[PDB]
Amino acid sequence: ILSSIWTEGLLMCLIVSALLLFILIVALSWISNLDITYGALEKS
Amino acid sequence: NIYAPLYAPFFGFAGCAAAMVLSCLGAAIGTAKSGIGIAGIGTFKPELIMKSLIPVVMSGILAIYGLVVAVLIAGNLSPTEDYTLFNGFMHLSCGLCVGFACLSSGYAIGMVGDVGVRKYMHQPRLFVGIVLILIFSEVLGLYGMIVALILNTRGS
Amino acid sequence: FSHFLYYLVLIVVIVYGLYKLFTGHGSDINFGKFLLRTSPYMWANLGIALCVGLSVVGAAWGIFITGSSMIGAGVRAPRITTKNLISIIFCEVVAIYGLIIAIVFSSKLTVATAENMYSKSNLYTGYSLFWAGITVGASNLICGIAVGITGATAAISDAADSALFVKILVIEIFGSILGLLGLIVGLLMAGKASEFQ
Amino acid sequence: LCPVYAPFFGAIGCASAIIFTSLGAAYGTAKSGVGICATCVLRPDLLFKNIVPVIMAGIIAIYGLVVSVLVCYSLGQKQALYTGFIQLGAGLSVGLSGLAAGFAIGIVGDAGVRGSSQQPRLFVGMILILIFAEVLGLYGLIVALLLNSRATQ
Amino acid sequence: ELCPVYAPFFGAIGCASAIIFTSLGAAYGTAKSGVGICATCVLRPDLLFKNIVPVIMAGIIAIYGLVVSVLVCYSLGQKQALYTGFIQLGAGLSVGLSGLAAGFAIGIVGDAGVRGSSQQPRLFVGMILILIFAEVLGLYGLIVALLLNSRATQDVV
Amino acid sequence: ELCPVYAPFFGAIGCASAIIFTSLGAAYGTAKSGVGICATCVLRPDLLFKNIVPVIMAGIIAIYGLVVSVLVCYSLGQKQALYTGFIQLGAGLSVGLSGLAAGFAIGIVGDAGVRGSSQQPRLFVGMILILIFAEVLGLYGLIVALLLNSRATQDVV
Amino acid sequence: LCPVYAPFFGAIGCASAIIFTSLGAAYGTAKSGVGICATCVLRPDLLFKNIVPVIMAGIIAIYGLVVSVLVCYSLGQKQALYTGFIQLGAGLSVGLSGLAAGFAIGIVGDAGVRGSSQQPRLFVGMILILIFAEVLGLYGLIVALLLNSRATQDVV
Amino acid sequence: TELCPVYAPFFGAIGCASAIIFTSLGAAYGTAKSGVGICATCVLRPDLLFKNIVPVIMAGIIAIYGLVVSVLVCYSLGQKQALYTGFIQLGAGLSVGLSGLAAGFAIGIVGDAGVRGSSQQPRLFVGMILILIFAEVLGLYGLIVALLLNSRATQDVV
Amino acid sequence: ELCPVYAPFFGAIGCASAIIFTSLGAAYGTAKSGVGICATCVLRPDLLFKNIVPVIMAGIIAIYGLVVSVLVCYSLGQKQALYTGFIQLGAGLSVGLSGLAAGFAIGIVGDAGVRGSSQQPRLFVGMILILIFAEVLGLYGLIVALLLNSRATQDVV
Amino acid sequence: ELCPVYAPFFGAIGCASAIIFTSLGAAYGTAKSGVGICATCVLRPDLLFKNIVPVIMAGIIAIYGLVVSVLVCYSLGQKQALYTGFIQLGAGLSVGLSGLAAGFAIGIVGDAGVRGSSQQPRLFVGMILILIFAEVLGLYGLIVALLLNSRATQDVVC
Amino acid sequence: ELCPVYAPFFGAIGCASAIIFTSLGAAYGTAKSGVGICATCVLRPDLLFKNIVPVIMAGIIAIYGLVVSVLVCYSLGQKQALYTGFIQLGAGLSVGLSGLAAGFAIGIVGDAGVRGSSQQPRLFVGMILILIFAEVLGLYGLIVALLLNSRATQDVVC
Amino acid sequence: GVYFNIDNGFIEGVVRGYRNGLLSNNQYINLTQCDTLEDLKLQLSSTDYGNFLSSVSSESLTTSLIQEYASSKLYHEFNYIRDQSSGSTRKFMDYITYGYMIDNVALMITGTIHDRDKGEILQRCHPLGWFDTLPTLSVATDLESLYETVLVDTPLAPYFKNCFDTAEELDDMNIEIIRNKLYKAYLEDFYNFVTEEIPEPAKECMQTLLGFEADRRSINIALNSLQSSDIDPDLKSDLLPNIGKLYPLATFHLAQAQDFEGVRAALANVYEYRGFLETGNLEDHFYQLEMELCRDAFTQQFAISTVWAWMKSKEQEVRNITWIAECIAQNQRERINNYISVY
Amino acid sequence: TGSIRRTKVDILNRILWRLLRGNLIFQNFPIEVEKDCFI
Repeated sequence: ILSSIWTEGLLMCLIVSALLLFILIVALSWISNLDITYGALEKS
Repeated sequence: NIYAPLYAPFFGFAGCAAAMVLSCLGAAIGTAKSGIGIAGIGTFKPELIMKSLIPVVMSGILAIYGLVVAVLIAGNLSPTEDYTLFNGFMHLSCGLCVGFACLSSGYAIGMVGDVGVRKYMHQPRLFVGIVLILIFSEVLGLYGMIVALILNTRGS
Repeated sequence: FSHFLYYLVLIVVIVYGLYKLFTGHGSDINFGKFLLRTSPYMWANLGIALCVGLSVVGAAWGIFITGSSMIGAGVRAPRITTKNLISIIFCEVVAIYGLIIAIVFSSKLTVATAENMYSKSNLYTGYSLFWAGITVGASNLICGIAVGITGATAAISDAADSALFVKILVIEIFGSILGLLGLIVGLLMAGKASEFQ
Repeated sequence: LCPVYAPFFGAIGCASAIIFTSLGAAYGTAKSGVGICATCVLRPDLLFKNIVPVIMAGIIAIYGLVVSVLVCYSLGQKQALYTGFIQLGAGLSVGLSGLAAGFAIGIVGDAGVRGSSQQPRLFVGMILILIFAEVLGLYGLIVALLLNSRATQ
Repeated sequence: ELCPVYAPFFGAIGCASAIIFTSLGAAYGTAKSGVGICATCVLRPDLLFKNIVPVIMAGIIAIYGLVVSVLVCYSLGQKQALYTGFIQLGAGLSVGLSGLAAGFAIGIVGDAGVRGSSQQPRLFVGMILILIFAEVLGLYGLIVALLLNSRATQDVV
Repeated sequence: ELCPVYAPFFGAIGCASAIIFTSLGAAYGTAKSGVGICATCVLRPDLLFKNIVPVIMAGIIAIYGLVVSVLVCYSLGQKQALYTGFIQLGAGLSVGLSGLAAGFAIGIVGDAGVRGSSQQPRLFVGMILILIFAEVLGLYGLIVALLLNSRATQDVV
Repeated sequence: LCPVYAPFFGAIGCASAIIFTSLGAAYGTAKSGVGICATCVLRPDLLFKNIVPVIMAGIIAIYGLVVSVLVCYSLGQKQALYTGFIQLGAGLSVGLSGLAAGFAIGIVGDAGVRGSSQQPRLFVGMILILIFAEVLGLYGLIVALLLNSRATQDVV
Repeated sequence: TELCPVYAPFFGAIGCASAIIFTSLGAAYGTAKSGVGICATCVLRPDLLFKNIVPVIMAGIIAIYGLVVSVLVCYSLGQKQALYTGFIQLGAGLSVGLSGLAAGFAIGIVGDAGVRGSSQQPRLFVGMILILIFAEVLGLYGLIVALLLNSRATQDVV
Repeated sequence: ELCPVYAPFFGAIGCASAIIFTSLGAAYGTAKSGVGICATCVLRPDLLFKNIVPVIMAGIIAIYGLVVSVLVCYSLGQKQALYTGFIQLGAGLSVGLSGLAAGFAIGIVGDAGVRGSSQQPRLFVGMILILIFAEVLGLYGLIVALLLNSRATQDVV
Repeated sequence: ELCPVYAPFFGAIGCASAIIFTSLGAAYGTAKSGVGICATCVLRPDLLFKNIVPVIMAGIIAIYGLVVSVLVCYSLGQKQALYTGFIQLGAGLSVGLSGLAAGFAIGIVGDAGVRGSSQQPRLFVGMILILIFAEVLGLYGLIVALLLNSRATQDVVC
Repeated sequence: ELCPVYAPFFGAIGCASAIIFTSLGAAYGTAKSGVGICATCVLRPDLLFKNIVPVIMAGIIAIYGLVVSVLVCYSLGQKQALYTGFIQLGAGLSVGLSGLAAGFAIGIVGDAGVRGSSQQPRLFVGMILILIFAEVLGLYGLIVALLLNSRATQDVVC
Repeated sequence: GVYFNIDNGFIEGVVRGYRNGLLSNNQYINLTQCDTLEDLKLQLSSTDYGNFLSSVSSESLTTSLIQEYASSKLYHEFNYIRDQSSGSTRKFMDYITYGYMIDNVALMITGTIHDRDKGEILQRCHPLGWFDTLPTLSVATDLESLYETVLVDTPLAPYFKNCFDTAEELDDMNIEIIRNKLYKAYLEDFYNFVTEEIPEPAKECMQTLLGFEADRRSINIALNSLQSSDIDPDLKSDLLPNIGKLYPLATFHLAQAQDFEGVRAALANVYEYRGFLETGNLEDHFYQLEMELCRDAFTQQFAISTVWAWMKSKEQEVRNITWIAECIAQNQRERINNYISVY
Repeated sequence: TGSIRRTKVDILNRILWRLLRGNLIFQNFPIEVEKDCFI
């Protein structure tokens, strides 16, 4: 057996849910860096 | 067989992937960063562009360096033959020592051959020194390919 | 804060490895048994999905790099906005590379019998499809970004002078060698891999 | 052969197939809607022809919705790891592809609707660029709908 | 084995995250597009009651989270299957992390739109049209979570 | 097995979390919008007790966290079920990490609303209405956690 | 049921009750002191009127001290794991909420004493906002006291 | 044994180390940041030099608070000591250290801002001392918490 | 069991860490004070051997590590107790991470005092008086580790 | 038990590291110095071949890595001792992470040296001497790894 | 048990570290002070062989690392005590991570000294004086590592 | 160049398009062959200036109206590029206009000492350096009541850190000191902004373009202090910026430069500024070196320094067109080829 | 009593409050380019 706590199925759920959470953190850091061009909305 | 376990092709296909991905990463840095400097002098003296395509060609050779060792690792991988863990560790190491070799050589060619091409529009006598520094920065991947070929022939 | 987590995970890995090694149980951190006992369908499906995912995240990367500068450079010189679309095309072909490799890989994806499930060949064709999906998706990623950068420079040098696009299309050719080389290597890696049996 | 943790991968694939696709569609709607709102304060008659990038970003989210619905009709308590990881792959494919295609449509769309108000010949240019970025979601949808057909065989 | 003891953990996380991340999305949509209302209704306060539509369409995302949180909460149990917990985790994330995206889009489009609608009054219809495409993202996440939650306890053992 | 020894850990950390993240969101809503009161009531000191509304609506979030941290606490106990601990952790997170978002959306709206309602008196009702839409997020987290905490000890063996 | 590693959580709950409330009180004292020492150079008569944010910061550390003393006098070697978990929760409840109360008191106190020298009527508004900022730590005190009242209630 | 394992003095040595380490970090910040203000406001006003050293004395008291608890945890370490003893010695060490660290941050920031502006207004000298007292009772509280944890380290241990 | 095989690991890490972090602190205290000296006496080089006091007081807290990393080194055996390794690690950290703080304080006060002591001649007494309080930090760490190391092999078995 | 099956992993990554980090340092030393060569030989064309000595000096680092990696490669075996893998890992790190250091030093010295040597002709000898002091670091790493690699397979057994 | 199979790992990464972390501090002391020589001797090239003393004193600590790496290398064996591996790791870290500090100090002091010794020639004897204190920090680590390495195989058994 | 075109894709390609409208050497020779300002207008109408003087019609056309409208379309193109900017780019565009805000402050508070009318001292102000409280600098005379009333809410407020108001209100001698000191603090802050947040290809070629501004301002302060200033070097060293290539060794010798040779021997030790003070027009040397530093900032592609390199080159283009139109209107043609063209 | 553009009412309030330290009762009433009154 691989382990009793860190079994064959838990340890490859925590790789899938680490890859997906990595893609999520990257995509949320893309959307967090999204700013509005305010000079093209004002009168000045 | 205790010397040839069934997880050994993991480290051989990892050697294939490290030999291809990092070498084409180095080749892409070397062609993109240098194409920035070649296209930057596109208006100022356009006649020096077709002479300055050498750091793009020498960057593209770094992908051939990874292609050769990726073919030679993938030719030693079959599901019917026995495949030792020694062979898998050796293919991991020979892909890993050519991938970062071509990556560093591509970073060096990209940083040299755009500054050189970008200063070459002022001084037309730079070209021999530019080609010389590109040869010294392109043998960096040839060293890693030599180590990878010797290591492939040793590990099989 | 991310450097704090990078240091904390490193400290926890070193403390766990040295605790497991000092107490005579250091072979319990067993990466080989992890590779032997995880399902080959994880590696196969993950390789297929990351192949077609990372080809597209490089294709779409290059498309906006040489699209936004094409539209910016086309404001004064609008006679580039159709001729220079081959720079979109050269960074778009790295997605059809990953697509036609992902379908060829998914042809090797059948139901294996449970009595021969963690066999030599079934585990081989999980490893091969995993790394041959990685080496195609990452190569098409890097090729799409490089062709996008060398097309963004070409879209502005085209609007500068018309005779420069022919000279800087060659750099896009040498940049688009890379995705085709990844296309070759990912077919050679999963060339001897059989189906799941 | 069919463990107890096997519908985790299918449920998280059904999750990610709409999560990553809606993140990409939200970036493609928001960033290209900033360009619509910035463009149409000085030339407001281009408002309903500049609306194409947010429509294409919506088509991306429809492509992700299709995969999420078609994965959640094949989930069961006692499915194999084969079905679970093939639903995971069908989720990851359309997730990364819709995310990439939505980022590309967002970054191309605001630049296109800004160049279209200065030069009228750039409308056909931005449409022909955005059509290449639209079908990348189709390129992940193909792998998702092919891995769906191999779910229970 | 089919109904373990740690199985309500994923169900409780799915009940929590559906309201947590939609409250984050609705909070960003209220916040970013309410800064624009408070900045552009110091000069033209007559259109204060029509700039409120980004805030309302942001607050619909929290109701999308609330519905799925109630429907996951009234399916939790001590001896539920691990399948039920996985489906409730997926239905919680499918509403939460999609309504977070919808709320980001509503906040960005609303702040960019209520600032441009005071200079050009014809941009209001375009703002409403873009915000409908931004709100159907959270609506699609609601559809995915309802189709999961109908599948949650159907043929469980 | 069904009620293990580590079972009140999740309940105690949920009882902690429901006031920790709630007070953090309410502290952002108090500080960020108190900056605006201390900046605009130098020019207009007659509007101190009128612009105090976002600080009070930030405090109502902390009251929502207090009334769940005092209901999880009396449902705690040694040798309680692991299901009860998971439900209390979920009800802790549903109040705390959504009142965090509601406090962000109250503070960063209320500061701009206090900056704006000293110039335009008609913007004050719009400020209150956007702050009601920002405070109903924490109210939704309260509703989800009360409906969740009602099922913590309901027919649990 | 009452293991050996059980007072670890109680010791961390006794530490974290004073550690994070002292961090919050230290942020409040630092921000308010920078405010006072920059607003009382020109207006020294209202120096002792502006020390109220620093007092409101110190009451947060007193709130942490009370919970840490009450958790300290309920520790033991052979105590339950439930008692350790409740003491950890009661330490974190007062600590990470007094940290937030200290952040709010520091920001509000700095912004209020820098503008209360210009407008004398802003003092009764600053006191009113700091009451709402100090009730944020009073809430964590109430949660910590109600937890610690049940740490040893029905314990075997 | 079980109540007193072999790895039990690890937590005691970490509690003896941390109590002086983090108070030395806090006292060092309170000395350096508030000594920049002394060395900057003495080139024009050198007559107030022996009175502007209040925020370095009040910061060096934090290091004495760490030293006392480090000595008292050091003289309670044993090879066959309880695991409860090591746990609450770690607790006492963290209670002094991570609170004296915060007290040192507050003393450094307040003392820098106070000796920077006390050369301009002479009536701010009685104000910055009254703020540094509230900044130094933060470490005095951690001293009290660790002296109450250290009175229970070997009290009813078996 | 009381003297395991892995017991000299903590003693060797303590013997290294006693001199490693004091060398880092002394390096910072020498580096910033040397920049301050070499930038303050290109105009007044008469204060060269007068301003050497921060470099000396930063070099003393490395001798503080050199003392304890010899006294820990001469108590390292193959068959030593784990209690001895724990105390030697605590002593190495107690000198090291305190002399690092003392070196930070000496390095900041040193250049801040030698760049200002070229203007005011009687800031030198104040600089020494602050550097004494910055160097007794490393002295306190030395006292703590010398009291630890006198107990690492007192009543061990 | 003493020559395990996973034992050539350490020798393999030691053979890899002596190319990876050494080529990374040599690439830094060629790139950052070639920027200075191409930036100063615009107006000083006759000094174009005197300035290659930083780039050659950095290429000798990669030759140092090449030699040690080949000499490790010709001692990898299937039935290899774990001591031998540990020694080859140490010898690979000792060349790689020291040639990286020498490459950093040559890359930062050499561009400043070719920028100052175009302005002052007597600074060339000083540049060459500082580059010798910078290359001798990678020479020290090669000396350590050649003395270390010679001890792999001396008294190995089983 | 007392001399396990993984015991030469710590000795190998102590032989490796004593040149890695030493040479990447010597490289900082060479590069950061060599950009201060090449930028100063464009106007005062007669001081070229006098300002190069920071580069020499940065090269001396790499020899300090080389000696300890050779002495740790020639005490490695296949069957050595784990105490010997721990002592050799401690000696390698004591040289490397303190010669790194000495190299940082020499690098920061040396360019500040050579840029200032050309305006005032009486600052050279102050640069040497500060630089001896900056350079003895690696000699202290060499003393600690030699006193460790003399204790490595003294009374080892099994 | 991998993350550039997210927010700066459209911005660069239009500025790169604006670069192609820079007049080449042949388009300057075709302007020096003109005989009338009307012929020069019609020659500019074939370039990318086309029909910018269309509302003039040959009668009110002077050589100052050309400099007005040719710079006005520069300013409107800069405003169009700035309106499409967001994030760090928009902040970089604001930091460019701060240096024009400083010149408009120093031009507005000299029009009140001389009691010239407020409506005519503002048409001479720079349009890019406009802040909303710029006309309200005509309310007070001393520095403290112009800072604490007007210049606190301006973004020029952190730059009043060393301006010591000794309760002397204002002559013409200390407004130049305040101007130089504001520009000194501004050059410090904008160099730290470029070093901090601007990415790496647009960092090294912008630090040189900004250190050149600092070196030129240092030489101009240290050389204009000979004739119309009698100041101490300890008070003169607060006017010289410390970011440039010239600071740590040569601005010290420019601070105690009491004679012209004290400047010339100080600038003989620096390598790229030696020979400027020997022969020729010094202002032409600085403008030529400015254009040679702006030319090789277009040769690096994915850089936001192309905006600076575009607007300084377009300002030099407007200066060259103004010099040519001044030559062909006053009938002096001995130095008509004194323009500066690197494009 | 006078007229003013509405975008300058707050900056005129702030400049008059910084000129006259307090010492004013400033109102505004919107005139119904947009403008505004002030007392």
